[PDB]
Amino acid sequence: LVPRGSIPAEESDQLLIRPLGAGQEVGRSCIILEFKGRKIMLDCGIHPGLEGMDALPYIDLIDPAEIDLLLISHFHLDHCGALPWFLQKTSFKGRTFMTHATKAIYRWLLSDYVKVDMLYTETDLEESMDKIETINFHEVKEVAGIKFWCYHAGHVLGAAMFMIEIAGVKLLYTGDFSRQEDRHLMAAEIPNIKPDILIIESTYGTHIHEKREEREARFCNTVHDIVNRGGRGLIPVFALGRAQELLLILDEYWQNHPELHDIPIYYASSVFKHISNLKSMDHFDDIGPSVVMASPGMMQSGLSRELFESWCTDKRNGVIIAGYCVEGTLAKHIMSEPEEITTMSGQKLPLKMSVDYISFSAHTDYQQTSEFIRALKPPHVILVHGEQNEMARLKAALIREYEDNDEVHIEVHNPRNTEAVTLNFR
Ligand SMILES: COc1cccc(-c2cccc(NC(=O)CCc3cccc4c3[B-](O)(O)OC4)c2)c1
Ligand SMILES: [Cl-]
Ligand SMILES: [Cl-]
Ligand SMILES: [Fe+3]
Ligand SMILES: [Fe+3]
Repeated sequence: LVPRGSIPAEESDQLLIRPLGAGQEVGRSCIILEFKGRKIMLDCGIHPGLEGMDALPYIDLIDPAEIDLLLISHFHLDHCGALPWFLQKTSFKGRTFMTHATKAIYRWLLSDYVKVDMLYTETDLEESMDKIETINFHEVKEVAGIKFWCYHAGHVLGAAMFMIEIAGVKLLYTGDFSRQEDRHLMAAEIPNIKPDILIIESTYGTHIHEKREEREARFCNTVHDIVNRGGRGLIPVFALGRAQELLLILDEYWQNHPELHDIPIYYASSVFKHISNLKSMDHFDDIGPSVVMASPGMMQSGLSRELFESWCTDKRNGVIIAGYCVEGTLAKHIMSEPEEITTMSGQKLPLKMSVDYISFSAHTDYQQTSEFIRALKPPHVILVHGEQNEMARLKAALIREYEDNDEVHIEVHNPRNTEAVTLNFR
């Protein structure tokens, strides 16, 4: 393979890409890149559906003292949740980078995550902070002969798509990205610099997102239906990111419906005209009807789980899941509509509240991913960050898009965890 940036050719160099997490799955993103003696780790998250050391990527398969560079795409815990453990409980001595906004949220986010088999303590989190260097967007940095810079990814504030260049070979890692313009977030940039390799998320496979006006209308109608019948509405959200979006939509809908002005909306985490802030359960009068937006987004524990257990037995109540549901979480389990749930204390409760799923996770759909790949046409595309069935359908659909393309033949890979993808560059 001739690098796209580049006579009797000499020796070929082999590039190695191996996912330790997010390989044919969603969670614990951690992809290893090896080329010409350099070793790079892309993200270092935890699996939200597993517990303890099982929620970590397969770090045992590598020698962490040989990792030259660690790049963190955004502040979500499936991409940086394992970072304090990797920085403090392991022989890693390389350099770590994330954007300025990402580091700022990371310190408070993981501090919250620790408070609510503990991989690390809040002590470990604070000592590893100075090991994390920052980087501006559209600015080249070099570490051990590795040139890298980042583009805007959309998705959440500070989310970055890292471009990596070693010996003229360019690789683009999208992390999590979205191409649909938000109310408070830009769409992901499409680089004009063309990469040899693309590592791209596959969260929604070949699904196509419902138009934003349709999902917003159904979201507001479902909330309205819940409080109108005297119910309490639970909107589990991950602390920062999509929560501000949903609060804008509800604040606008409340203003245009005066019959809802007396119904409170609470946002509980650690300028609207109809939304109040909430500190904890102690500061909250559970008076129905009401709307409560609480963390975490998948009711694994914490406030959203406590409110769900308090409200799930009343059919007037309802929960609205707005994010992507990972296997092993309570939010994914209730999609099957079980007769009963199990509380954190081990008690069985009948699930009688309504359960609705209106997606607002801010990932690309097939159209956005296909357009993104067509604009770049990288000879090799590697799918990560997606369930096995969704990723297999995305691979087949993208392959079919380029069988009749005489200009470029694009190879698509969907490696399992620990599975290596090998590419040779002249
Ligand atoms: C009490 O706090 C807790 C307790 C236990 C587990 C978690 C936890 C762990 C991992 C991820 C998460 N959620 C997130 O990062 C939110 C974003 C998210 C959520 C689900 C799936 C995906 C993403 B994505 O946009 O990064 O793409 C895939 C929470 C938190
Ligand atoms: Cl070199
Ligand atoms: Cl191998
Ligand atoms: Fe994310
Ligand atoms: Fe993710």
